[PDB]
Amino acid sequence: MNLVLMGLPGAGKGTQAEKIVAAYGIPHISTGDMFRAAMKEGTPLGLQAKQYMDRGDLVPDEVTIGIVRERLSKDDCQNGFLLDGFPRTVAQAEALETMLADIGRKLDYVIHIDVRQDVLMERLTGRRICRNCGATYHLIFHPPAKPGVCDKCGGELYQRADDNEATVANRLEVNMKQMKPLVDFYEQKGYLRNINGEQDMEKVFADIRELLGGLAR
Ligand SMILES: Nc1ncnc2c1ncn2[C@@H]1O[C@H](COP(=O)(O)OP(=O)(O)OP(=O)(O)OP(=O)(O)OP(=O)(O)OC[C@H]2O[C@@H](n3cnc4c(N)ncnc43)[C@H](O)[C@@H]2O)[C@@H](O)[C@H]1O
Ligand SMILES: [Zn+2]
Repeated sequence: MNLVLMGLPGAGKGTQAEKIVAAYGIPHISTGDMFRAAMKEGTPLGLQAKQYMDRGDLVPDEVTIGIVRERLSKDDCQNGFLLDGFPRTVAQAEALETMLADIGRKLDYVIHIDVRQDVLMERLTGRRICRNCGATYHLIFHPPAKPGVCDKCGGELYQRADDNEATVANRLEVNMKQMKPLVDFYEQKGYLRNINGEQDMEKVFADIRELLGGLAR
């Protein structure tokens, strides 16, 4: 099962991805996470990605396509995979068709999680993450028991560098311009499936699971 989760920042891609991989046992490939990992490690790519990420801009296509190509070549992707946040430009989608064909694979579904921009703004600015264990909370939608403290480990909660209002405004704009044309691109190939992301988390997951059940039918 080869899947793509696509959506504007804050739509709930990572949230749903965790639930999906836990049910199927397939790898979760997130370009955002890979870039953050390179940043922490201090590699040449992490230093380059940092500048774009901090501004809410997209990292150049050539660079992004390369790290994905390398990741998809591993044996752990033999039973399927879930691409989260890639592709997000037409150039990236065209490259993906080719990269997959090269390893003898074709996409099953491109799940587009749709949410209105005003809601997305709130989704991101209110997000708080645990500095210790990485658990995610939301000040409005799902707050911790005690303010500023992680329920899981007692760690400090903080706001991601790119989740401030100004950076979020730029992220939404560039992703809207680059990613939205992908809806049409994938509708044409028949891979696209829309999911209403303005529902409670379990309901969004149920809609996805229902969609995925059809692959086994
Ligand atoms: N392909 C690519 N090409 C070029 N550059 C690339 C690239 N990929 C990455 N990059 C670069 O890397 C940067 C970062 O990329 P990335 O980290 O991938 O940024 P993103 O796409 O903006 O996604 P987000 O993590 O911010 O949101 P999400 O939808 O996963 O949200 P979550 O599930 O936490 O949910 C958000 C919040 O809402 C809450 N929530 C989730 N679902 C619900 C729900 N149903 N109801 C209420 N609250 C909910 C969550 O708890 C949370 O607080 C990019 O800006 C770019 O610089
Ligand atoms: Zn924690």
